[PDB]
Amino acid sequence: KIIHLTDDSFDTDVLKADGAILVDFWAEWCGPCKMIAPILDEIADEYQGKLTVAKLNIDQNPGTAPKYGIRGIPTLLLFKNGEVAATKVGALSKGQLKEFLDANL
Amino acid sequence: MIVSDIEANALLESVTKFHCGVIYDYSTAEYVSYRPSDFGAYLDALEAEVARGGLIVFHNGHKYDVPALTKLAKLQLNREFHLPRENCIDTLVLSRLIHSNLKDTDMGLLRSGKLPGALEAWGYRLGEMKGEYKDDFKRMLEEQGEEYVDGMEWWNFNEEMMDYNVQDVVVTKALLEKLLSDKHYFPPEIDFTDVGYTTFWSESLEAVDIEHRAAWLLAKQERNGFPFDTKAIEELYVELAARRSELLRKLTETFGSWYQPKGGTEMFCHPRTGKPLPKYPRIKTPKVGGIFKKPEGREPCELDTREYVAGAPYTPVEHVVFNPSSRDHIQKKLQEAGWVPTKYTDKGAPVVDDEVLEGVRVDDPEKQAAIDLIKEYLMIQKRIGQSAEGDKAWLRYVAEDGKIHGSVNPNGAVTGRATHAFPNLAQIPGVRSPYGEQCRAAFGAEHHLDGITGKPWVQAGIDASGLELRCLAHFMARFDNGEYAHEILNGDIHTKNQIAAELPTRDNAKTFIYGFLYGAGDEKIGQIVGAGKERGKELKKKFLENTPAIAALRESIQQTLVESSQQVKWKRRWIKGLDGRKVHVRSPHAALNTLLQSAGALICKLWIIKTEEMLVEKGLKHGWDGDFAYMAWVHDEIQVGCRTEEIAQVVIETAQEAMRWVGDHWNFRCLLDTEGKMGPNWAICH
DNA sequence: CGGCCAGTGCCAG
DNA sequence: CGCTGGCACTGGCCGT
Ligand SMILES: Nc1ccn([C@H]2CC[C@@H](COP(=O)(O)OP(=O)(O)OP(=O)(O)O)O2)c(=O)n1
Ligand SMILES: [Mg+2]
Ligand SMILES: [Mg+2]
Ligand SMILES: [Mg+2]
Repeated sequence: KIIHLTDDSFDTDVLKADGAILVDFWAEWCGPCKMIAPILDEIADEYQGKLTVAKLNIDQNPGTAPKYGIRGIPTLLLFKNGEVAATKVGALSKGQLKEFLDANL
Repeated sequence: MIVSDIEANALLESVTKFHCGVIYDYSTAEYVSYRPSDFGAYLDALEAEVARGGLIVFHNGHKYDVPALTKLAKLQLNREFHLPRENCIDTLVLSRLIHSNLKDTDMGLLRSGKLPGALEAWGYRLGEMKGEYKDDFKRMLEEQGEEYVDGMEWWNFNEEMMDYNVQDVVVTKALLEKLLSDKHYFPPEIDFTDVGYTTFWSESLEAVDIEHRAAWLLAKQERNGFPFDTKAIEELYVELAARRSELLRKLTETFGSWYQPKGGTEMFCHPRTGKPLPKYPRIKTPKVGGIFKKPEGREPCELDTREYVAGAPYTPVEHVVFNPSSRDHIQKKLQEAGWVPTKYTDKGAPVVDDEVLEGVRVDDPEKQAAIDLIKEYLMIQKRIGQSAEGDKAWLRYVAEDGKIHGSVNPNGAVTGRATHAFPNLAQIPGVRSPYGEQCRAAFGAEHHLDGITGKPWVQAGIDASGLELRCLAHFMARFDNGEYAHEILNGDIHTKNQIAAELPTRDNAKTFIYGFLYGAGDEKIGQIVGAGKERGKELKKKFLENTPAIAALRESIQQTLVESSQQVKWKRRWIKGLDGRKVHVRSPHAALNTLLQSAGALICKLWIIKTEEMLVEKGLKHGWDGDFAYMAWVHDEIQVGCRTEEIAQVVIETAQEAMRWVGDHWNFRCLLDTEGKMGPNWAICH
């Protein structure tokens, strides 16, 4: 259910998505990133229908994050028609993420 | 004999006011202070000591006080004042001779904490007086509410300046007597604080006379400066900067940016077990933040636009762009390209010098090609840093007179060699290295227009031929009866070695021969000749056999200094120099180098002194308002500006005569020679 | 930020 | 065990 993005598919998979897309900017060496990973795997299942969860590894895809002034990871960007609708940085818990998604969806 | 010191309003280059001075006279045993209106009287007292055939002791007076007084006397009193060289003593010059194994702050120009080893106390004090005085001044002001400006402590005379002037002299007097108490340089039977100048120079060790003459000549050289082509270097800077920018563009295309953790304070701990994970990036758990903002009793709380949420940890990161100057960056990108670092440093970092770069091999042909762009980039930086952007860049040092007045510590190296700095004119890129011609041509007599006729001057470059090998020949003459000394002058020695050693360039043969002569290992020898350790061994034995007296010389030196040895037990830890001084030996394996480098340094030192003296007694005047001007002394070479070609021809011939004179002066067992070149600049004259 | 200061390398003789 | 030197850059660390 989770979309594995790349620098070259980011534009059409996210910016032209036409729908709600939660993008997770992460890295294999970040503690918090590993923490929230399993939470996203489930958030995708549940919210399937009104939201798409996508991940972008900033090491393998170094060109996208800079355009959003990424200052910390994991960075969670909720995209809405090619425009950031909301941003939250940190390993939020299951509930917290839900609170965030319900409040912006 | 008198001991003196002055306080003026600025460094030599722009001093315009004499603030005060102090004189301690040995015959009266009293101190006398001269304030600003006493300037004329102060000068009178100095000249009086000269009329008595006496001596004047300053600490760093050769480079500062003496020239400063001449300048100030002319400006303020419109008087001609010129203390004669033979009447002056410099405790800094003496300290550097006697305590040649110690460093010093060069009168406060170098931070004391950056220097290795210990520092002589009185000299340290004298060197810190300016900064120390500035502290007092600044404190007294902020103690009075007033603000401290730029460096106002030197704008006007005041009683605290007077007191420091007095302390400098008492300290200089103490330093002097401590140095004079050195039996090796000053015979115990003579009270050197109670003799005329002729007795002082003739009764003390030869080295004392040579050091004072060298310092007096070299201070003059500094004042002369080296005519510099500012325009050509600014243009070179543009060319180099353009190339740097283009290399950066290509390299940053090849090696893209990336993120690294930065600014993390908290330790990341396993959420399950809870154990600290020090290998994971530091994190940052925020305290402020939530989904919504504090309330709203059944009416949707306003969403918190906040980017964080208290409790949820994250890893702070910075975006970093590939920097070709960073060995770390280069290391990261190349290993990521499959490079397997072979050699590392004594700290766990992979070596990233030109040898390894040239040998790196990666599969991706683009990155494989970027390795050459990196080599170029680093070299370009070396040139830019030295010529324009570095703290000691030539462009930052050009004076208003269009010259660079590089500084010289006449006896800064333990062996008796001099050191150069601000900027170091003894490390200008060679004409055969990238951009060398442009760098070298920018330093030249042609860039100085005569003050009267406006015509450019000419340059005379003279360099001692195969200096240290002739020194070797000399010292091993007692073992081979002058065999090598005779063979050495059969055609050029370095060119001959080049051929036999089958080396590419004449310069490469020099780096080889001296690397070999001074203990390079089989491997190092290989590196120098661009081969392996096997080729290193071949050349080692091949040249040792040719002249087995080398081993004999090496053995005698060892038997003279060591009795056993890690850690060494010394019989005596110094070599007696050609002029009698003690030359501190740092290590048994560098002893031969100490012996030969010292001999060559003292020969060259007496050489530049004798050359100038011979020119003077021939009628030539030293200065831009005269016939010739020393512009630089780089170990065994002098570059001299000359008003005319004829004078250049005479300087070149005179330099040769003087060299032969030095050889005869010390009964050298190898004939000494020089090679001279006339031309407009340093690219042609060396 | 700008002095300090180790590490590393390279320039010359 | 090349040795004698100066100095530029990066990157860690700390205080106006
Ligand atoms: N890599 C080097 C080059 C030089 N030197 C020393 C010994 C000689 C002295 C002066 O250097 P050069 O003038 O370059 O050497 P030279 O033997 O005088 O050669 P030339 O005859 O060409 O001047 O510096 C050294 O120790 N290591
Ligand atoms: Mg003084
Ligand atoms: Mg030479
Ligand atoms: Mg030379």
